[PDB]
Amino acid sequence: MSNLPVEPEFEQAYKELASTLENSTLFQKNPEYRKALAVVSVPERVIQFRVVWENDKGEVQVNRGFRVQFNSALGPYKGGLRFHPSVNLSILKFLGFEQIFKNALTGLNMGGGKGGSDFDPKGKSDSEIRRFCVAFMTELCRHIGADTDVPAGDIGVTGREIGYLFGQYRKLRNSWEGVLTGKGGSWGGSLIRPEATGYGVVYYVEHMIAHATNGAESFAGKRVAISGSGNVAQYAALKVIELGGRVVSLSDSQGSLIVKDTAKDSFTPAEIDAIAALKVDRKQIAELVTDAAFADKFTYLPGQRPWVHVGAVDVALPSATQNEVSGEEAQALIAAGCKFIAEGSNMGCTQAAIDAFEAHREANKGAAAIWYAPGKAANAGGVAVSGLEMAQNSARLSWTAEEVDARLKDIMKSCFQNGLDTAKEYATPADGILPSLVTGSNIAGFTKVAAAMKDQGDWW
Amino acid sequence: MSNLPVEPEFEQAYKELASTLENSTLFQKNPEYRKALAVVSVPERVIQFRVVWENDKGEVQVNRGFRVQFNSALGPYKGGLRFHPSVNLSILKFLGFEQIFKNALTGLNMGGGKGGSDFDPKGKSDSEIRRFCVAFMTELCRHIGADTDVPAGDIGVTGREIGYLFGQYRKLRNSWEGVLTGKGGSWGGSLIRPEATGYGVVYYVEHMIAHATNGAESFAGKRVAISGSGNVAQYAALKVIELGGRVVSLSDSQGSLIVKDTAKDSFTPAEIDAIAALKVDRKQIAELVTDAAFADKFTYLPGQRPWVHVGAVDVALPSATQNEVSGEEAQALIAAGCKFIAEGSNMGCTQAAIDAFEAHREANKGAAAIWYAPGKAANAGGVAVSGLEMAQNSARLSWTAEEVDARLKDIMKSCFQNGLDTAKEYATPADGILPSLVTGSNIAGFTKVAAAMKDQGDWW
Amino acid sequence: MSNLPVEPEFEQAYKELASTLENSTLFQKNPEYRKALAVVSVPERVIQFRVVWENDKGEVQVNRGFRVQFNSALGPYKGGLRFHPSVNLSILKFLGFEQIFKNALTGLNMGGGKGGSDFDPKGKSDSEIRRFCVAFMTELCRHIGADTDVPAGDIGVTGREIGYLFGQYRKLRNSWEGVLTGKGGSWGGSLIRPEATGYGVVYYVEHMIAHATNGAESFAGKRVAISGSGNVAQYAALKVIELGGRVVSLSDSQGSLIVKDTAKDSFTPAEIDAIAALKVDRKQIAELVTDAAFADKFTYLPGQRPWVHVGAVDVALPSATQNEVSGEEAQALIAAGCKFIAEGSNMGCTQAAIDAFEAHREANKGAAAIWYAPGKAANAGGVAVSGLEMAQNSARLSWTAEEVDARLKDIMKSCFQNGLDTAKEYATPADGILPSLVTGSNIAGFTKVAAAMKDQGDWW
Amino acid sequence: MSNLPVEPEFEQAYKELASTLENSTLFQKNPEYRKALAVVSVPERVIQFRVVWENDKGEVQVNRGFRVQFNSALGPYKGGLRFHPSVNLSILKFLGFEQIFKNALTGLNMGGGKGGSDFDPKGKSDSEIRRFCVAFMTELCRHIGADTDVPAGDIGVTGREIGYLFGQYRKLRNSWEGVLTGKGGSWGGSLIRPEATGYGVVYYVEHMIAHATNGAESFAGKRVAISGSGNVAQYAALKVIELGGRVVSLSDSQGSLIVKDTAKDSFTPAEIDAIAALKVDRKQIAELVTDAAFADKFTYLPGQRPWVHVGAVDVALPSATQNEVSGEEAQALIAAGCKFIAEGSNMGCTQAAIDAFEAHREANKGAAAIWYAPGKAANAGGVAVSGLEMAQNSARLSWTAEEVDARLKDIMKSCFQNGLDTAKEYATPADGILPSLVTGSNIAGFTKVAAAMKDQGDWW
Repeated sequence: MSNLPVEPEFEQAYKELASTLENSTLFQKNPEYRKALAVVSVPERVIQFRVVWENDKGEVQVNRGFRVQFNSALGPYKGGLRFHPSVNLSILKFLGFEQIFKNALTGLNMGGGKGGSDFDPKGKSDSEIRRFCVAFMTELCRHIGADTDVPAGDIGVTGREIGYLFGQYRKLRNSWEGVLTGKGGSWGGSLIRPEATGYGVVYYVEHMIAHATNGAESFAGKRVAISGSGNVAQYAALKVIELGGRVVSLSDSQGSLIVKDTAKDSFTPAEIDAIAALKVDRKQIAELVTDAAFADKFTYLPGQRPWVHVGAVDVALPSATQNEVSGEEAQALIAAGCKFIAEGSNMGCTQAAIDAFEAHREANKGAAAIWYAPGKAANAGGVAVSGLEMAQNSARLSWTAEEVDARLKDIMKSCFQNGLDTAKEYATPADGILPSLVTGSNIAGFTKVAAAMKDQGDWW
Repeated sequence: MSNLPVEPEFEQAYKELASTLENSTLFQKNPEYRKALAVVSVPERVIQFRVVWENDKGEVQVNRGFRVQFNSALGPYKGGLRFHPSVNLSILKFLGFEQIFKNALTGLNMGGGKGGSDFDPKGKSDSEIRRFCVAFMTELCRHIGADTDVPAGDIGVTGREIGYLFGQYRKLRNSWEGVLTGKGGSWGGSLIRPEATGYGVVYYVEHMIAHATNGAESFAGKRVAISGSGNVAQYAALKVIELGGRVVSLSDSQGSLIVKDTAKDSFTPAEIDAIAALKVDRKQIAELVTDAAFADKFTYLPGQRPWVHVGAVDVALPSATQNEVSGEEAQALIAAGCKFIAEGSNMGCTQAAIDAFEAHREANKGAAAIWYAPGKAANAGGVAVSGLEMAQNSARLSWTAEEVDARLKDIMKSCFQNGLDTAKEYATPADGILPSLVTGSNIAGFTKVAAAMKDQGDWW
Repeated sequence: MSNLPVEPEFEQAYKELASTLENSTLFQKNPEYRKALAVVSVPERVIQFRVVWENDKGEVQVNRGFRVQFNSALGPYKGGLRFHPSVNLSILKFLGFEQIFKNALTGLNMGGGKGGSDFDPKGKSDSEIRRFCVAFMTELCRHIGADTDVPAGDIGVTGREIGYLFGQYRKLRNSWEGVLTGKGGSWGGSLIRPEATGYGVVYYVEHMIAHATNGAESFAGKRVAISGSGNVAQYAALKVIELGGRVVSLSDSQGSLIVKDTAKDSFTPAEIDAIAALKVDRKQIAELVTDAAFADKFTYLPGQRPWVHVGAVDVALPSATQNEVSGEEAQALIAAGCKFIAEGSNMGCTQAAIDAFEAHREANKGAAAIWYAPGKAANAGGVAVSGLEMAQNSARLSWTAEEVDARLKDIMKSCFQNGLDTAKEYATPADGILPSLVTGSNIAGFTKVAAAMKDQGDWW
Repeated sequence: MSNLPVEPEFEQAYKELASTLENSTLFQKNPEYRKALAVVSVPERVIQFRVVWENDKGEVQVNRGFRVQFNSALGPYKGGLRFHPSVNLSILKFLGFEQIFKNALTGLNMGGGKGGSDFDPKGKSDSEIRRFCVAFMTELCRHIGADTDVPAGDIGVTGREIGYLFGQYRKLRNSWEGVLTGKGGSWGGSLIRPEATGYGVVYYVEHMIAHATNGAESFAGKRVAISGSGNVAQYAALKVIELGGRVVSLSDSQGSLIVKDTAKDSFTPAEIDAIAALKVDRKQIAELVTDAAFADKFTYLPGQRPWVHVGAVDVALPSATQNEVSGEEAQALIAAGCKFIAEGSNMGCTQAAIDAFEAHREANKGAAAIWYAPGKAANAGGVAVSGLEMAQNSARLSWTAEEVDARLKDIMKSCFQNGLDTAKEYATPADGILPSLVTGSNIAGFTKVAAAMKDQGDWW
């Protein structure tokens, strides 16, 4: 086994999934699925190519491009593209593995997969981005198609990158098919989709707190621990503020925007839009918080996570990146008086932190228990709108806003019902104790994907 | 002409169609279409390949696979797959020839064609079926495409076979297109279709009896001579019994399930479901009828068709296979007091039997005439739902049950009107005598297909 | 098994081969190969399409086109095209089955297969042939390629047909590859091939008589029973007379050109060229016998095969078609005193005739035994030249005549040695009795093709 | 950023090449090439797929398959396939990187690359190997083409594996092309394929001993410490014995085979054939020692390398594995009085061992001076013959033994001439201090491949 490379993130995801699948009743009823666990983990195809482009000064730059087509039991490969200098095979493997069950759990077509490169859009001109995208799509075009691969956007691939990539794909394939997602008016995309990711994340945040109180309490007198900046965080803030939700955290990556007067003062939507605009301009908070209005609205404590100075937060909502909540930070969250760890990223909670949360929740019988929130259960939404975008791209027509948001908010609800009805009593007995949601979602996705693979002859 | 091979079933079908087209006012008005009759009868492409698979004991097995793409004037080739040890080129040619006008008559745009193999799923393990499907799909996938060929199911190809075939096609083509019909939740199919065969069959059975009485008499106080033990019999029974439809026949293949008390006692739906379950378990009516409830409900007379012991049947519904009603059995039907020969399969009535039925009907002026019922004039619901399944496969979305059964029951009705309005006075003078249906249906299909071929330049 | 169609010629060939392989030491040593006999007899692909063309009067004509890709264990599919009104699937199946072992025995890197149509070039204008070729090439070009199918010429497909077919293939494929054989200066073909049809025939005729006498007697004082007219029969005749070869038979199909003075008078080569020219002009041997220069040479007896009036022929050379030597005619040959039945066609000897020849040869111990000559053991000269033509088409260059006829006559000799050495004591004990040639040839082909299929994983 | 994974063997290869290119005159003259070093080191396409096959007991087995297409500057990607339960991305990357300059140095028009899986052919039946090959070729066909990818054989992929893979490729693509290397004589003939590489290392050693001693030493009366069993080691032994040398080592993974009488004792060619026969069955050489002839001539050394126990040995040829010559073993070779260390595999010597060998190379001017010979410099010829098969596959022909042997002789001679021509220009030879050979080889390959990439626009 030592011959196989070690991928820490992917390995941790597999360990978590195996642990949750083991302590369950689906395994005992159908032991065959254990053999399925052998075939899900191996990606169906992993492609790693070399991208050679020309920078502004006229020099040759060489980067690596990855496309991890993990599983296509349920539909065509559907995953994003991440242009981040930290991208390698482990990260994309883990993200695609999560994507398979994210697309299965929320009752969609489309399979898993994830693409990207170690390209860094930071500090690059427009021409440099254009040249890299043109070179990247040449190497990638051989492996994507309207039914083969539909790459999407992620951290790094904004509207501009997706535009360049579509232009080159149309150049050298002479096709004009619905092969990428994230387009718009001048590429023939769909509404909501460019802002779907934040849409979906905030949808799941509000839904997760509503089900956290079981609908017995809106955000009245509730402090929210939003994380991140720019996209996702902006929409989360603007739809959390609506129900009197006291916003007390928008730590982008190092600078924590925590209100000095945690009791009364809260953020305003125009301020959040300014924050998003500043993040668009590739800048830290800095001049944002140093402005007089922002200076009097919230205090700045850079270099520490908001978990140190939560100011008795009501809901913990980490949404920056993976492993954004450490063990000591998780214990600080628990002691502060939080019963809802509504993490809004992929593996944003440290494995030790998740273990501590589970132990405390099973040791906190009653409404005053820390309810967990696994990443793949939340977020989504963007994937659904990307699916709708490809669906209307197939139809050679553009759906209206009412039609699109009626397709959504009517789907994903049946999918929530499916997830909760699968997690009715199977696994995590919850005999008087709060149930587990990781054990509510892992099996809820795994059963469907394993069924799909078994019914096609993938594993027997 | 002796150089051309002799196909008995295909030749019989061609003789029947030519005879009905000859005695028509379409022929005399447009003699050109005679030469069209030369071009329809030649299939556009017939592919016969060799399938080499490995059985359970580790031996090599060699079978033959056929794909008869007959005609695509109206749309892509659309036809089922039949895995039956009696399959050869004649059977598939005849079935595809019927399929062309079945798809033309009922307003569907898809073309004709039919596939299959001499494989026998009886007595084969799951692994044997899987292996054969994988080999078959390789050899066949060379010649199919989402717009080229969309194979469907038939006698032999259940959900499992279609699942295996789709899995292999997705393997070696890297596509995931809507290239086969008969999928479901774990392959991305459609609703209604898994029950479409029985759905459409019983729809047409009730339609044909309703048109038989012209709405004057529902199934109240009527004995129905259902045949077979497939969906064609199952749903037929379930939705004939609703209108007081006394059931007096469920002969699977040799064992006639005829009620001992033909006057009062009838079948029950739970018993029909039990028969379904045991047929799924690859068992005949044996061990069903022997049960006490089934013993007191109906008597068993194996080795004879139910026509000898109809018990004064009201409507005869032969639905087992081709040539299930012989001349003497047809005369027994006529003598018993049946005025509705409702053959619910393809070529289920023997040519001589059909001639006798027509001769008697033209000599039985009045409501007491034996009204005919050709196969392609019915049994189109399954085809319609398969078309809808392909249509929603193209759209990258899943229709609801209400949407699908609103598309149906609204189509096929305009198509029935089209057929009857085409056969209003065209041939068959019917001056006080009951008109013929085989004739009217033949012209109603042939005119549209010949028009399409003339308009595309196939024959001039 | 009755579901399988009955092919007379193919079944006869399969029976002959099975009987030959049964009475051998190969079966007993390796019983595994018996199961190989199940997989060879099923063609890998059989395609039958519909060809719709326009005749001179402006009417639509519909014909059938066949392409039987039988086996490709050894190389790409390599078979001819036959445009003859008697062409169906049985004939092409049998011809392709023979072709597989004809290409295996002669040490060639080419597979089997055979194509054709029921088109009749007789009585057709140039334009009619052109139009049919264009339509046929469209439908066929869907399923051929340089490494997929290389159709060749046969009875019906002259240089003109092959020219038209190449032109259309280059039109709609935009390729110009070596996809057909039988081209020339204006299509980029090869030398030797324009006369290869007669080249190979006469090569194998002279070689077979030389082996018949074992080199102990040239054609001095020998009467030859050549069959046919022109081309194959012509070039056969030209290099038989050279060794004082007395020619006493050039029966085209019904009119036997047998010399009145069988003792002294013989044919001349300008006369045979005239015969070939007249056959090119689509004229039988009628006016040719009327001329005094030909009238004083041979007597005309239409309606009988030349076996009735052999005039004590020395060597029998039936080369017209299949089953050209019947049982009674074979016994006439035996009574006349022929010890060399050198049939130069495929299945030219009737099964009963073959049995009688074998019985007499095993009952005629000594040099005065009727030595057999199977078709695939004969011919094969043109096959090699077509292979060389494809080989130099791959090389993008043209070989000289010396180069081509040095490649040949140096190959086919090692191949004859292979064929005879593989039949060295491999059954047919021949302990003082003349050995059998059908046995040797059949085993020598079958072992190589079965080895190739076993080594590629076709049968295990 | 350490986002790049760890590829230890690839790291050693790249470090060695960079160190060689630094300490030279190539970089100082042309500093441009420093960017070529960055561009060449990225594999340019890496495919990793998942292979799912059914074993003998009927269970699902999942493995990983790799294709590393490093460079196609000089020709289509050309590398082997290695089925061995230790194959991962690092191993195949390193092997492909070596192969690029191995194909560049010896004047070949093919590129780099390497494929394989962690399949373990040992302990599997024929059926299990067949099934795995079929699944592997199904998953691999999309990335394989005659002008795209021509995989070859290596440790694991014998004649049978190649046969199965070709057979599956032929039915999937419906094309017979020379896309794989190692095929049988009948189908894609391969002459002098096994024999090529074995004599190459001894040729290199004989040329170097001729040059080094100013023609004062020859291979007569020398001891050879060749290692490994089969292929290269066998033919190395045969060549040493044939010339007049004495073989004193045929060690393998488990133990060693040292002649008891080191002065006069060798291994007979019949004994070597027995070794080959037993190694075909994958059994250990230990039992081979237990044979009476071997028991009275050789002493087994289980779990120990022979190069410290043979004692005074003239020539060391560790052709078994990579990194099988340790630092302490290198100094043992120093003490043993070895004069020329040559590798039968890539990266035969440990980095420390290579350093010690090169440091001690400069001393002992004239004879002695154990002199490093990397794998690329010696191991060749077999790759050349593989290329020749591609040529023979392109021409649709089959070359004779004399032709292919003459081409191989010319190719090896040109390779040696060009390798030794660019010797002193970029490497420092001091004054009679035994100039380095690894440096010469590295520069001679890198200059040509960098030139090709610069001329095609890959790096500027």
